[PDB]
Amino acid sequence: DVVMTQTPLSLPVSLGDQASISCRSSQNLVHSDGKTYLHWFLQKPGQSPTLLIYKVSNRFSGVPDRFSGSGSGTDFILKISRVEAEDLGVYFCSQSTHVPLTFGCGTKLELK
Amino acid sequence: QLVESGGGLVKPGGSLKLSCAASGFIFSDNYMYWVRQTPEKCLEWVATISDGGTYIDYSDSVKGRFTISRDNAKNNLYLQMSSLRSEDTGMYYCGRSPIYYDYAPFTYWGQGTLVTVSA
Repeated sequence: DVVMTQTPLSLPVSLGDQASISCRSSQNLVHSDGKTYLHWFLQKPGQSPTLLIYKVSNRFSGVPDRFSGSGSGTDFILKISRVEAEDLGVYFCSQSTHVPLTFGCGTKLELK
Repeated sequence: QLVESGGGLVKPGGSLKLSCAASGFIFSDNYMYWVRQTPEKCLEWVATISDGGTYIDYSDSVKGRFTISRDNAKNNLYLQMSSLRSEDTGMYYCGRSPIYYDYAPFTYWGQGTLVTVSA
């Protein structure tokens, strides 16, 4: 299948910091239909995952603009503008261009 | 509103049937999913069923052993699990994605139900 790689594993940050999470795919995620089915989910401490950004750069309803996704082919990146306590949790990248649908193992954003 | 139930501790080779009750949305216009998070925190897609149950798909490691259905007792999604391996331990969540819009699979998630295959 398609292996999703996230770096780093743990990311200590201070409130107000700027940050970027990288996600690399083992295969090109551009679907034959011309769409890139790369997504980002946030799992706050003790919660269930939540859709953050869909199809590389589209923010889901209720998602602040401090979140921006970019990337293409196999390299993608999530940028957080001004880290706030509510951003703490585990970020996972996910692809649905290929079956099986696969996920990365997450990046833990920690208050340093 | 998605609530999963049915999870527990079983032994390898066991069977378990998970349930996900829906509420607050139309159900018949949502693809349903089962996703599990391993003790390592990794997320693994388990299965998918379209609105109407006309199409279903599973992860290979699960094919034949697991069985998904959105039967109707009252807005329910099911996952019958058999031949349980230790590799199946994790928190199972059901999730959904609206049919009319194109966002991301598993647009919404439930609270989770843990299943531990051991001893």
